[PDB]
Amino acid sequence: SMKFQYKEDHPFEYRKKEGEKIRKKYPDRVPVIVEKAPKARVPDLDKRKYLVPSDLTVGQFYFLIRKRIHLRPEDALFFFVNNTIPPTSATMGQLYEDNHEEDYFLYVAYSDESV
Amino acid sequence: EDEDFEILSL
Repeated sequence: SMKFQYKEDHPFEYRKKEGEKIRKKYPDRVPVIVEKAPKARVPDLDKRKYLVPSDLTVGQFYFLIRKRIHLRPEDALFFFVNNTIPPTSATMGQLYEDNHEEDYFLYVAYSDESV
Repeated sequence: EDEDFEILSL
């Protein structure tokens, strides 16, 4: 029951129209909404909505987020999707297939704590 | 950045 602002700020039917449009316009990409888990002691990620190549790996996405938020490299970083932590070698396309919500978006939280 | 979604590559 993690809140995401894009969900908090728009009704379902608006989101689903928008996810379906973008999936129609970019069939080899997936739309992903990323937010820091609340009260995780890591920097916030300012840009929250991404259109990502389906073949991009979780680990590649980690590396992009780490750079953007200036995470020190001793610090850990984990994705949460529906309370699970995906394998670093999973693709974002597979993560989307397995977890996208009914508005056709994938919602990803992150923290430097896995537990 | 199409429709406020940041387009990533790779």
